[PDB]
Amino acid sequence: IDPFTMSDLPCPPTNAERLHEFHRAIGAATPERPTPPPPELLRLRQTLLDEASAEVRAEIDHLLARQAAGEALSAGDLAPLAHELADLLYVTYGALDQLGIDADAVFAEVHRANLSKASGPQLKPEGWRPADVRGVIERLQHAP
Amino acid sequence: CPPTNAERLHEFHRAIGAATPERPTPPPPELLRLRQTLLDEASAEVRAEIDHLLARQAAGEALSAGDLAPLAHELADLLYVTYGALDQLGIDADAVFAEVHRANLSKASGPRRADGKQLKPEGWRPADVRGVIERLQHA
Ligand SMILES: O=c1ccn([C@H]2C[C@H](O)[C@@H](COP(=O)(O)NP(=O)(O)OP(=O)(O)O)O2)c(=O)[nH]1
Ligand SMILES: [Mg+2]
Repeated sequence: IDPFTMSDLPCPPTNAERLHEFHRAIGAATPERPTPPPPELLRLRQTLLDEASAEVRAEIDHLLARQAAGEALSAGDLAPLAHELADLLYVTYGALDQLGIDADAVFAEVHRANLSKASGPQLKPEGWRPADVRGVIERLQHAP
Repeated sequence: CPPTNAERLHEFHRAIGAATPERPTPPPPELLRLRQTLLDEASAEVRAEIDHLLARQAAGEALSAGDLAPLAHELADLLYVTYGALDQLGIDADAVFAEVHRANLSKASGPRRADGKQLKPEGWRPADVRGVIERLQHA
C-alpha cells in the first residue's frame, strides 16, 4: 500500500494460513518452506492426529447409537461431531504447517486430480494425470 | 476471493453427481459409516507414513524435504475426506473452523506438555460450535 490506497480489504485468511498464525502465537515451529522435521515433531503430529481421530470416532459412534434407538438426529445434534471434525482439520493442517508445506498448494493439486478424475466414466478420463505432490513440494522449496 | 478448500469439496461432490445439502442435515446411518471408514483409511495411511519416516530416522538417515512428499500427499488426502464429511453433513467447514481457531489462539498463554502440545491456560473457554450450527441452520 501507499498514499494512493483508499481501501485495503483483504480476502479472508485460509484455514492453512490460520494454522501459521496459531503456531506463531504459541511459539511452535512454522517454517516458510518445506523443512525436514526432527523426530520429536513427527511424534507430536502423530499424537495429535491420533487424539483427534479418536474423538471423531467417538462422536460418530454416539450419533449411530442414538439414531438406532429411535432418536432421529437433529441438526444441533451434529455440533459435537462438527467440532471434532474441525479439530481433525486443525491438526492435519497443523502437521503440514510445521513441515513448512503450504497446505493450500498441496490440496489444490489433490483437488485438481480428483476433480479431473470425476470427468471420467469411478474411471479415469483420457489424459488424466494423478496428483504430483512431489512437484508441489519442489516448487514450494523455490518460492519467493 | 479465491475459493476455499471446503468450497472445493462442495464443487467435487456436485461434479460426481452427489450434490450435498446447503445447510446442516442429519445423515442416514450408512453415510456416517461410510465417512468413518474413509477417515479411518486416510488416518491409517498418515499414521503408517509417519511411522515409516521415524524408522528411517532411527536408522540414522537424514531426511530431505523431498522425502516429505508422500506424507504431505496423505495429509492432503485426509483433509479431503475430512472436509468431505463436513460437506456431506451440510456443514460449512470454514464457519466451524473459524470458531475453533479463535478458541485455539486463546490458549497461547497456557503451558506446554512435554511432547510440545499446547495446553490450556487458567479460565480458558471452549469454542461454541453449537452456536455456529444454529447460525448455519437458520437464516
Ligand atoms: O498443540 C496443540 C494443541 C491443540 N491444538 C488444537 C487442535 C484442536 O483444534 C484442539 C484440541 O485441543 P485439546 O487436545 O485440548 N482437546 P479439547 O479442547 O476437546 O480438550 P477436552 O476434551 O479435555 O475438553 O486444539 C493444536 O493444534 N496444537
Ligand atoms: Mg476433547
